[PDB]
Parts: sequence; C-alpha cells; structure tokens
Amino acid sequence: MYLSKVIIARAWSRDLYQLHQGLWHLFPNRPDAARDFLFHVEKRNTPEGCHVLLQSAQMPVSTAVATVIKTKQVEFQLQVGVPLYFRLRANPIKTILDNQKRLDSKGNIKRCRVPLIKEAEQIAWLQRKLGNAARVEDVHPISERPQYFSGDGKSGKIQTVCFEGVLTINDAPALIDLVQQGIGPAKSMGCGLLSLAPL
Amino acid sequence: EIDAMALYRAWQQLDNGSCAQIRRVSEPDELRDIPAFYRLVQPFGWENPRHQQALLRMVFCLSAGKNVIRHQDKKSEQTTGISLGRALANSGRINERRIFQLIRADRTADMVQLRRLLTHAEPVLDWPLMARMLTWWGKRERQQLLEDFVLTTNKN
Amino acid sequence: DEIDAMALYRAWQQLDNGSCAQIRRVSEPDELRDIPAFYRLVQPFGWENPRHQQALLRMVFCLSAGKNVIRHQDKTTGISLGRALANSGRINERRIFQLIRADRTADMVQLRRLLTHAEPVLDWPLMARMLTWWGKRERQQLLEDFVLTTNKNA
Amino acid sequence: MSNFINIHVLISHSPSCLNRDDMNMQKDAIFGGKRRVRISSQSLKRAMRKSGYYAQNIGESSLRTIHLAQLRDVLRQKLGERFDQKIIDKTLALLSGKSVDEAEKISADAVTPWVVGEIAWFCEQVAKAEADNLDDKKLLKVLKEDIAAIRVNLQQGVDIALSGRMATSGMMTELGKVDGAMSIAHAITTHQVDSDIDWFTAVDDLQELGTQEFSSGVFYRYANINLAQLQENLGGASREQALEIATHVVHMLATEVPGAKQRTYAAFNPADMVMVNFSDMPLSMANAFEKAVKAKDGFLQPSIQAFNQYWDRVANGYGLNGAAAQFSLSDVDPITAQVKQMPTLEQLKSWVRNNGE
Amino acid sequence: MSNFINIHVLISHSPSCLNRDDMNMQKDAIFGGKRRVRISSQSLKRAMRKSGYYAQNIGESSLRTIHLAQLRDVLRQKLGERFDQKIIDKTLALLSGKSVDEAEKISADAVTPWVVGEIAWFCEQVAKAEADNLDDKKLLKVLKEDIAAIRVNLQQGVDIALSGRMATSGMMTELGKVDGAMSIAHAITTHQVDSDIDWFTAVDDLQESAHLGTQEFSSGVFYRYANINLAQLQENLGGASREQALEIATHVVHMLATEVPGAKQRTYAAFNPADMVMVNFSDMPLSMANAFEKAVKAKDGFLQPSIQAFNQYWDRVANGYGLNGAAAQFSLSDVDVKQMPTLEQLKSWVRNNGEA
Repeated sequence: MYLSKVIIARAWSRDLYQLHQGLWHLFPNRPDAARDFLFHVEKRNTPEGCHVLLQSAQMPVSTAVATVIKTKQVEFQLQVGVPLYFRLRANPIKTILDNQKRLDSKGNIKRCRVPLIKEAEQIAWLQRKLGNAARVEDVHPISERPQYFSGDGKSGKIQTVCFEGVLTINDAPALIDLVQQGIGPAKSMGCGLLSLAPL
Repeated sequence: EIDAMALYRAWQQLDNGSCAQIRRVSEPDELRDIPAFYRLVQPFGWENPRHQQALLRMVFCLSAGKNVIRHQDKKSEQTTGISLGRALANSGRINERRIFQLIRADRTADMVQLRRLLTHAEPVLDWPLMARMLTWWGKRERQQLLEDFVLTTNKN
Repeated sequence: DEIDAMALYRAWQQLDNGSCAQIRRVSEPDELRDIPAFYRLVQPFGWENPRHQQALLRMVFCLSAGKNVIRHQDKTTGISLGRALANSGRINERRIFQLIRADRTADMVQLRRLLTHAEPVLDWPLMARMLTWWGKRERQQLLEDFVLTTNKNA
Repeated sequence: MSNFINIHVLISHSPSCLNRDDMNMQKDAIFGGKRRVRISSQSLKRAMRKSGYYAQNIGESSLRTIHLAQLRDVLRQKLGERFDQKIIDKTLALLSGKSVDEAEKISADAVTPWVVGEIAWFCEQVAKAEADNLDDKKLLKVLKEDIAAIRVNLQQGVDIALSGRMATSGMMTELGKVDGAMSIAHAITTHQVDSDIDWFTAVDDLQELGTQEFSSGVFYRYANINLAQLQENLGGASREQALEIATHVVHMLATEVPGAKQRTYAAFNPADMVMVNFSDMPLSMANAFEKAVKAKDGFLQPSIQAFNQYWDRVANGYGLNGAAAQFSLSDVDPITAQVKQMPTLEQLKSWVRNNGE
Repeated sequence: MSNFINIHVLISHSPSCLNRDDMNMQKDAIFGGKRRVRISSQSLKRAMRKSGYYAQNIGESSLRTIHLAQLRDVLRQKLGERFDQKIIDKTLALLSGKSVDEAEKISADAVTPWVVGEIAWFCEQVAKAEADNLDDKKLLKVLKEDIAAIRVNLQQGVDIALSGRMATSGMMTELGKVDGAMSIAHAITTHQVDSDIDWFTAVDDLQESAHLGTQEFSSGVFYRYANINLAQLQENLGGASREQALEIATHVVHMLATEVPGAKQRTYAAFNPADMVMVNFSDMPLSMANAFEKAVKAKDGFLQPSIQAFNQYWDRVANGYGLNGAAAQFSLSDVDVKQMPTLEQLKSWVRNNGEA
C-alpha cells in the first residue's frame, strides 16, 4: 500500500471523470482491472492543477499531466479502544426505484440513487457503514457542492458529504479493510478514502 | 446558420440548479468546464465552431441572472429595438467611464466587465440586437455601444 | 443633398479645454471613434448618418491638431491647403510626395503632423470638401497647388 | 460613558445547518488567515424577528414584502372595520407609490417592511382629504414638518426601529427614511473549524494536543445599540424603555440560533457567555480571536480566556471608564477589570434595565 | 528631528466592507504583486471630519457644496442678525464669482469647503468696502497684503488647514488657496486578501422561490499612514503657535487610531480599535508601507507578524538612513524605541514635543 500527494494540470482537470482518467495513468497495467486506488481532492483550483491525496496498492510514476510530490510506503497498525481523528468524503445515498416510470436496458423499471439530505440520516449512514469496526464519538458533516460530470455519453450528479471527527476503534482488521477497500459509492469520483490520525 | 432567440427563452425556462451552476462563473472559458452549459447550448451551434465563441459570450451575458436582461420587442414606430448602449444609458445607474474601460478591454476581460455592468443595470433591450453585436464583437460594435450610450445621454 | 457646415469649426473653437484635450490626444481617426467627447461634438452635423462619418472623422482629426492650428481666412476663391502649406514655407515638398503616396489612416496622420508644423491660413470649407472626398484628384491637386505656389513665390 | 450599548456573546452550537449559499454549503469567512463558520447578520436578525421570545416580549414583527396586491387584501381584512376601502387604496397607492387598480398584481421596488400601525395612522391623516380636499403635495409638506409622530407608531414594529428601512419610489421616501439603531456583526467562530491535520504526515504517528470538538462550535456574536437613535426611531421615548428593548435584544442574541435549534450546552444554563458594556464609542472584541483559538479542553474555555485578556488590554490601553457587566460562569478565570459579575442572565438583564446602576 | 510628525497605525478588522466603488465592489490595490484591500484616504478624512470626537475636540467641520442657492439661505440664517442681507448677497458673489439674483438654483464650479467664520470676516471687511466705495478690484488689491489675517480665521475650520482647498473661480482663487498640512495615505492591508462573497436574499413574507444578491466582504489588517507638516499647519492657521499645532496633531493621532468609516457597519459592524500606533518626529516624511511590500504570511494570524515585520523594517530603515528622531510606540500586545502602555500617555508624549 502506497500513500502519495499528486497534482493534476488544469487542462486535465475539468470533470471528476478527467481526474479519474488522469490519475489512472500512474499505474500502467491492462486490464488490471483496477482501481486499486482511492483519492481525495483537497485543493481544486490551478496552478499547478488540483491537489489530491492518493491511496493505492502500487507506487505512482509521474506523468506530464500528473505530478507526484511525495510517496509513502505505509503499514496501518491500529490498536483497540484508542480515540482517533478521521476524514471521509462520501456519497450517502438511497437506492430506490424511479417515481418516473423510466425504462432501463432490460425493460424493467429503472433505479435511482438519491442523496440523504438530513444530517441524522447521513451520520446514521456513516456509523452504519463503519459498523463493528469503529464507533463514532463525534462527527461534523460538512455539506459540499454537488459535483457533475461527463462521459462516456452521460451527464450525471454526485452529491458528496465530508465527514470530519473523532472515532474509537473496536475491531482493527475490519477497519483496515474499510480503509483499503473504501467506504460507500463513487469511489472513482474521489470518495471512500478514510483518512485517520492520532489526537 | 444563425442563432435564434429561443436560447433566451430556454435560459428563462431552465431550472434553478443549472442556472446556479452557470451564474457562478468568472470567465467565459471557465463556462466550458460545466456540462449544463453544453446541455443548454447543444441545439443551436455545437459542433459548428463558428458560433461557439459567440455562444460563450451570449450565455455568459445571460449568466448575469434569470431576469437581469429584460427583453422588449421593437415597437412598430421604433423601427429599431432598444440597444444595449441605449439600455445602459436609460438605466441611469451606469457611469460612462466604465463603458470607456469596456471599450478599452481585451478578450475575456471585456466580457467580465460587461456581465458586471448588466447585473448593476437591469437593462431592457432587444435581445437579437445584443446577440448580433456579441456574435462579432468587433471594434466597430464596441464603439457603436459607446455611441448609443453617450448620444442617448446627451440627446435625452 | 447634405453638407457639413462651417459651424463645426466654430464649435471646435468654442469647445472646452478638457474635451479638446481628450480629442488632441489621438493617434488615428478610429481612436477618435473611441472617445465620447467626439460623439458629443459631432452629433448635430451629424454622426448618425453614415454617409458623413468618414468625412467627419477626417475633418475633426485635422482640427485635432490644435485649437488655433488651422486658421480660417475668408476669400475669388479662398486659399487652398496646397497654397497654405506652400505659403507657410516650413514644409518640404518631399513630405507631400509622401502624403500623396500614403495609404488610408497613414495619410491622415501625415497630414495632421504637417498642419501642426505649418500653422496654415486657408478657407476651411475647401479643405472640408477635399477631406470629404480625398480621392486621387484631391491628392494630385494638393501637390499641384503646393508646387505651383512655391515655384511662384521663390 | 453612555448612549452606546455593546453586546458581546459567546455561544456554542452546531456548525452545520445554520446558513447556506445557493450551492448547498455552509457560509464562511476568513479571519486571522483561517476559515471560520459564519452566520450572516440578516440571518440572526430574522431569527430574532420571527422568534417566540420576540413575539412575547417585544410585539408583532414587521411584514416585509413586495406584493402590494397581496397586501391590500390583508390590510382591508384586518383594518376594514376602522376605515374605508377606497381610502385605504388611496393612501396605499400614494405611500408606495403606484396606482392600485384592483389589477391583482402590484409590485413596487421592495422588499419593504410594512407595519399595520403606521398604515392605519396614514388612514387617520388622509381624513384631511375629507376636509377640503387639501392637495397631496400640501399634505406631504405638513407631514414632513413632524416625522416623529410617525416614529411613535414604530413601537408596534420595533424591528424597523432597530434595523431601519429605505424607500425609493414612494412618498414615504421623505417620511419613512429610518436608519439605525442597531449595528450587528456577522457571527464567526472563535476557532478554526476544519481539522488542521496533515494526514500525510499523520499516518506516521499512528503507533503512538488539546482535543477538538466537531459537533460544537463557539461563535462570537457582537451587537451595538445606539440608545438615542433608538429613542428617535421609536418617536420621542423614555431612555428606560430603550434599555428594556435593549435587554430583550441581549437575551435574543445570547440564546437564539438560526433554525431555532438550541445550544450544545443549552440544557444546563441559559447562555454560554454574555458581556454588556456602556460606551461613548462602539467597541468590538473580534480581535480577541484574530489569533485562532486552539483547543485546550474544549473551545469554549480558551475562547472566554482570550476574550478576557483582550478586554483587559483594550480596556486599560484605551479607556477603562464605561459601565460593564459579565455573565461567564466558566471555571475559575478572572477579568482583571472594573466589571460587575452576574450569577444569572436575568440579573444581567435587570442590571442593563437600570442603566448600569 | 522635527517639523514632520509621522503617524503609523496597524489596525485589524473583522469581516466588513468599509469602502466600495460605484459597482459595490470592495476597493483594492495591488502591492508587492498581490491584492490588498484598500480604504480611501478621502474616506478616512471625512470619517474624521464628521466624527463626534472631532466636534468635541476640534469643533466645526467645513461644509462642502456647489449649491449656492442653498448656501444663500444658510448664510442668511446664520449671519442675518449680524450683517445686512444685501451685504451677504454681495459677499457670496465676490467669493464665488457667481450669481446673486435670487435664483432657484445657483451652482458653482466644484465642491468647495465653506466655513461660516471666513465668510463672516469677509463680510466685516466688505463693510469697510462700502465706505468709499472702493471697487472690487481695489478691495482685492487691499486684501492681498494680509493673507495670514485670513488664515487666522481658519481655526474655525481646521479640516481645510489639514487637507487644503482648491479655488478655481471668484476672489477665492487669489485668497483661498490653501496647501497642506496633513498627508494621509490610502489604508492597505499588510497581507494578500481574497474577498469573500455574501450571497443574500430578501424574504418576501407574503410568498413561499427567490433571486439572490451578492455583497463583497473581507477581514484584514490595515496599515494607516499619516503625516503632519507642523510649520505649514501653523501657517494655515495664521502663524499659530507650535504648541497649539501639536495638540491638533494629537487629536489626529487619536482619530487615526480609533475612527472607522461607517460603511456597512449596520450590517457588518467592524468597530475595532487599533492594535498598534507608532509616532515619530522627522525632518523628512517617511512611510513604513514597504514593511509590507513583501506580503505578510499568517503564523498565528496576520496581526502579530505585521507588528514584527513593521518593527524589523523600522530597524533597517533607521540604521540605514541614520534617523535620530523622537519615536514612541503603543501596542496592545506586549512584545519586543520608547514604549507607551496607553494611548493617552502617547498623546501626552506628543504634546510635549516627543521629549519625555
């Protein structure tokens, strides 16, 4: 597992799709299939590009558009019952089936993921996702701008929520699994990266 | 091969979300980044590049607000519709030196200034005229804008 | 049939130092289009009729040399620009060769620089008509007048 | 030191759903080089106007609107038993000022704060038209000589007397021009709110200072009431009354939160911190938090301490004369100054009611 | 070192908008290649003139207008019991070079600061002009001798003695020309500022959507600079004593240290006091603006490193160009020049010409 800080040129950073496709070229294997990586956008505006915190299973190699600043080999050593700081940009949703009777490819009724617009439901979603791995001691749900994107031929939305707070570890391997694999949908759109720190 | 007034109408009928996405933009080049723009402007000119710049300008002006630019048809006695210059002059909130600076601006900058004027003016004008001037936006069009403003104030 | 009056000249004489300062500070007639005081000055005559616009640009541009650069003198026919520049004695005929060979905006520039250096006396309506057309025969006639007067006063 | 009353409030509560943009994110502001959660002045003010405490202790809130068409129905409804409808139409149309033609759609430049009282008063005065009739311009001339009588009517619409209004296309442009009397600042956190954590470095410290609170936030609210200007705005009125209203304002600023949800420490005490200070010139203690208040135990205690120290330095440094009273109750930390300590918020309010006696 | 007294003020402001332009944008200025929030010197000066402290300690503020039709009525009311009205009428026309004919609207060339005292004085002189009666040219030729006698009256309007006035028409063009004596800079922030945008709405109580508006606002550590030429101030007041001038100087220090423009203070209320005030005497004026040419960066706020940078640059300039003049500094934060614990002691230190 490798943790890095990467910057992407503005000309290759208009949509989250462009961020994904641009970050992709740091690991040349086809088809891996991958992503074996997660990332979190901290600064969105140029120059030089957009700053990103990239967790991966390989060592990134800088390209023309994607520039690595620092790289780290890291082993998460988590102890039980220890208070920690956490940050997680996530996509809290509810899969429901459409009030409009739109049709998918199979001729059945289409489903839609909808944002949870109430704090209680978001926090409930969070502690639910964590489960027996950890218990949320304190949480700040930061409301973000709705993100839009393009490609391949579809224009869609990703409403994100940025959780920042304190938690306590109950089970370490489960939490390591949560960090490594990611939490929630839109993992390719810069969600699911759980960042931890000591207080 | 010409852009219709329908765009304006479309801009009027579009939902608040996309309008919010479009309104908060600094430069016309930054307008390219957002998808709602492509969805709005798709019927009229893409992918024929001849209109693209113009469209970028037009929508940008429209990006001032949903009801900033108030459209008024030309009277049968008027023969020609109220022009952008005449509009900004009639508003009474605009000082001529900023239109001077508008005529002295270059590329993206001018649009930046122009939008800023519209929001402060809440002008009434014939939209096809403004669209026509924005399509080319040559030196003569700028100078004509200034003509209309200064002449309108001096004559009335 | 629409003619630009001599009133313009008078107006130029009576205009304030501020606007005249704004006007004199100009390189080309298009930059004269750029400034508002010009539009305020030239409206009555007027600017809103495109048949007159070029002529007005030239006339005002020439007057922009200064408030008392072009000195109007009543007349059979009044002193012409060629005769004026010749009578001044400060102008070299080569620069007028240049003037006749110049193209578009350049010639007007060259013309203005001459006036400032000449301080000529002439009948303003004549210069106004010549600036109204400014064809090949106006150029040619200008050079003719200059050369003939200079030859006649040497 | 008097005529200006300063209200300093430290109130801790949720930093999440208070005041937002049009793009679904909490309002913020940069102070001391760090980003802080913000609640706009208008948000606090409206939160006060439509509060229950306002309705019980101050009176009816003003009705701010732009639709005169919807307005005429309400006016005729509530005060039709008192006056004639055509008359109401006349005084309305004059007062705004566009003709009311039953067109069911009249919008005029607004939003403008309308109180039913003054409108009824103009209904009383327009009776002079039933006299001669006197020319409206003349009536304007007469009414302009005595605007204070109009100002007396704003006792039923205090919020206008506090925040003020402006007119542009109405006769009231000369009659309803009200400024003051309360100046209110935007509420900003005394501390940085987003975690200042270099996670990239943090992963190294995983094997192994003050704790940070996330669901709570210490906001600093400032307010200032010009007592004389309030007296003028309410029509010639007793100082004591202006201080009473001032106390109500102190309480509201001390307790109220947008969305009407309570403080994080609301269950124990009525307020987290409130200091009131009489002065000749307005003074804000925002610069007590220019240096970002880092977490010690919580954010409240060090915020209070910082406030205390800055108040010491400002008080001694410039002028330490004015009447002041503090409600902290925080653990064992003193303001080395000439300030009266109050055990309860009600004692503080009472202390203000008596002009700092 | 004397004659020039330099006033330096570091004052931090909470989120506000103390100065706008014609398009409601926050006034700014590029310094050191980076954007700074700017407060106009004219704005500070007016904020001083119309302040209560000015009324209490200095007195009458000059009234500036072009409307001579209104000024006619005003002068007629304030000087009616003292002089004949035809005399006032003639005097105003002599000073302005305009009308007298009871017109509904008499407008002048530009906004000129008027003081009732000077006009009263000129009425007292034109009373003597009624004797012969000497022509206006002869009277003006007579008044050409004693300019200082006209300047003595200017103590009823100090704002003119501080900021000066320019006369274009009338007899003021040869008598009312006042220079000096206070040079004040535009207040700029010591650091780079990216202005925040307040997205507000106007809630219609009679309806459930809405269109939004924007208001530019920002917080920041401003550096105000002022400078008083004592000799010029004495000349503007008719050769007044130095001791009398230094008091006005102290009042200027206090006002520059405490006064804040009332722009958007009803909605933002940036009523903050100055965190630092330094005063130094010098034979040559000197601004410490280049202390912040290299825009300060926030360590624990902008205030602390602003103070530090200011002190450092002052040391550099002082050692570099000699500068052995009286200097005193007053700060709220006690941290690393003579130190003054309070502002009153600083003002008293100025009153005694920087000595002790």
